[PDB]
Amino acid sequence: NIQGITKPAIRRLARRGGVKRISGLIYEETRGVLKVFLENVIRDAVTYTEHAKRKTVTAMDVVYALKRQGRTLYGFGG
Amino acid sequence: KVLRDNIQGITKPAIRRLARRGGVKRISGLIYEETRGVLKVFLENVIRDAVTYTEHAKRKTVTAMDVVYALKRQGRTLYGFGG
Amino acid sequence: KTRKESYAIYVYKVLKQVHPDTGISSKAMSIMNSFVNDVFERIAGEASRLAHYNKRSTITSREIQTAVRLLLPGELAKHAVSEGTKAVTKYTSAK
Amino acid sequence: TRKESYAIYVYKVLKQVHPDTGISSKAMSIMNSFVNDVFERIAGEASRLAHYNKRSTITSREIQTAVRLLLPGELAKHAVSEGTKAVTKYTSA
Amino acid sequence: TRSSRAGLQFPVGRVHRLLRKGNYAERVGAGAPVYLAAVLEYLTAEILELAGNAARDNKKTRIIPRHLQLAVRNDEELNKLLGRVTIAQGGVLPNIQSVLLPK
Amino acid sequence: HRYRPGTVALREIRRYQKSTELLIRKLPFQRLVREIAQDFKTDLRFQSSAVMALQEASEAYLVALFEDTNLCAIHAKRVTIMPKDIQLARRIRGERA
Amino acid sequence: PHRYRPGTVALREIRRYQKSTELLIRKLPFQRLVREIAQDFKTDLRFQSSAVMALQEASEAYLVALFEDTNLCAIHAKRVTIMPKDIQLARRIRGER
Amino acid sequence: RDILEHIIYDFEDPEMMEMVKPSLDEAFVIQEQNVALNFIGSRGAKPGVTKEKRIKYAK
DNA sequence: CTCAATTGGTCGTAGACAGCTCTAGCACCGCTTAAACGCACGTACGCGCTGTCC
DNA sequence: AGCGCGTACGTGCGTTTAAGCGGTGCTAGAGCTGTCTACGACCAATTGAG
Repeated sequence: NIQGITKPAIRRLARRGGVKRISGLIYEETRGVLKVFLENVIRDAVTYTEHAKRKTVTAMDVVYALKRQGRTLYGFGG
Repeated sequence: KVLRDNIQGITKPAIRRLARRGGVKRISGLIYEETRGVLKVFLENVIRDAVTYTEHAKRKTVTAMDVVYALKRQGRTLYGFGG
Repeated sequence: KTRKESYAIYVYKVLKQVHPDTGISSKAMSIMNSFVNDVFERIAGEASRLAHYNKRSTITSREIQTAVRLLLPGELAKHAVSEGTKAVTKYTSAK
Repeated sequence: TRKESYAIYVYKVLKQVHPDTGISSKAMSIMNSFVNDVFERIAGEASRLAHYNKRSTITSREIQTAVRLLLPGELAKHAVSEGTKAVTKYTSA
Repeated sequence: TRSSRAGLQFPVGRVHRLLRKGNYAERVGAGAPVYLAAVLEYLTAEILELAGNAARDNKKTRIIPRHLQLAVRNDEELNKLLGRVTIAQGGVLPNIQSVLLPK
Repeated sequence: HRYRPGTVALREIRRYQKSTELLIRKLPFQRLVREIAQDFKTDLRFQSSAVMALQEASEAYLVALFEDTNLCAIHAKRVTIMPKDIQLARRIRGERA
Repeated sequence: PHRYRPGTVALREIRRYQKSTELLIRKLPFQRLVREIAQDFKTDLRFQSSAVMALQEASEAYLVALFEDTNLCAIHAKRVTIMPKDIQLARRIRGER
Repeated sequence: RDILEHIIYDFEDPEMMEMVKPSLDEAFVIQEQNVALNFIGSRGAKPGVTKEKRIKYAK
């Protein structure tokens, strides 16, 4: 799964990030950091979901998790 | 009494001591000026907030509480003074 | 069925007041609704804390004022203060 | 003038933890600040949780999930064990 | 209507409702929701203006999240207000650093 | 002919800062999400919108991280960003301890 | 005579101040500065000495943290210590202005 | 023009002028004598590490 | 199409708000000397590169 | 990135400053308390905006 974040996808992102030249070691680092990130975000989201007694993680759960993380996202309801 | 140039009360050795607690071994002579700059901007922000709280309180005294609230609003929560 | 409320219509009205030309995509409309809710949150939260700091029960227009002056950048706060004072004076000119 | 402080409670705690150890005035102060801080953070999070669930009666469950959100996982686990133990005792009382 | 009474588009009534229900305080003085609605309409006007101007710059009949992101990040004050905010489909500003470009 | 190595890179940066659509393939991200969440709770469901929101936040976070890292590299006077750059970046952000 | 080699005393100093916790800025200068800046916002404001000391504690801890980040920026090519470019970098990574 | 005055004794001949031009286009990146000596010193059979020794060798 | 916004009215109390003081924050002198300044000095680490590696 | 270059800023020292103490005066407005009612909450009856 994790390797589903393909080398080209990470290149594309870093290019959006303005990275001109990339050490190949950046790919596994990016995967690790993204994993950690998701971990935290999803844990918070599920913790809202668990509190709501839901099985479905909703977009609001993700928004509220990000709002906690200091990552406030507009686009899915406030 | 008009107050001016008190930025210079941040003496080079003071900034040095701070850089020491900060773990800086060797300090560019340029840092001292930029450091005064950064400190000024920071104080500006915290003071602006504390003043705004005093204005809402209609108080003419800036209290420790107002500074604490300013710092918490700044996201830099300070313990030791209340709040 | 679920009659989920939003500021949509007011965002469109204000857009047509600034730009009668063009419209707004539903995605951008959702982003505007989000932004509205966020700013409302931040301001009401600030005013709440200002009240508690003064032990006051009532969030007045003045609490909102000082909250806006703390929260927004100085120029943006300035203009927002102008707008709020104008609006409150207009409201109090009607009944 | 009737300034509430956690001084006595924190004392009691410390007498559990290191009765031979005193807390300085300023250290106590800081602990008071910390206690108030974490109180406000947890309660505010519980409030937002309550809003999200349209629940106007913050229960122990809202505090529990708030604590799981705020505290890092091991500290959270311990805090949960303590909270549920205390609620259990209070329920039995 | 009250927004009428104040010249506002934003719903003074619903802002008052949300301030009451949001437990922001025991009581919310009737001047507070008027003022807040006015601020929430000066904001939003600010950004929708900038986004419509960007749409003209980008030659578009509709504001799309690109235009909002552009407006927010180009205006230094909105970027101060929204520096900890991310926007769906917004992308990022053109950013290439001087040592990356060729001489 | 041959484009001198690094000349398409800037072109691609220009494209991908022009573009705004999401850059990770949707299903592989979604599956990574479902995997990570399974570790926390079994038999979970995701709204498609919730997955897209996660992907938005993740990508925009990563873009900002890459930006910062790039700046670290430039401070290294390096064109090539490296793991040590990401480490320094996050460290200054205080993400990693 | 006797002379410590360069940075020997500096290391001894760092050890010293990381052992201690007092205020490193001289108080009264700081207080005057605060008064000056506040005067720009509003004339005739009285400052509780405690409120001053609080601003000082905050300023010192903030600048010390900043110096920490700056010295972390030193790291590449076994480069040593701190220059204003480093400060600017660290601040921008924080997202400070 | 101080060069070519040594190589084309009358500029009135276009043919040698237009013939020598491409050697100038090989060198126009260099004007001062000092970078020229750095160039030659760097082609030395025993090039000195420091630039100055390379100049002195080429000198 | 409909229930959230709306109004005139009462209630009763939040907080206006005015007085009252005395906290502690304002100035102020003035002596001590830690710390600031400034100057010398030098050596080490900030500048440089082309060696060289992919 | 090894190694050269070199002058920046560290260690020192001698002089100058004014930070600090602290001792003393003053005062104003922080905060307290007491009086009133403007006000926002609740309400029933009303309307049409979303």
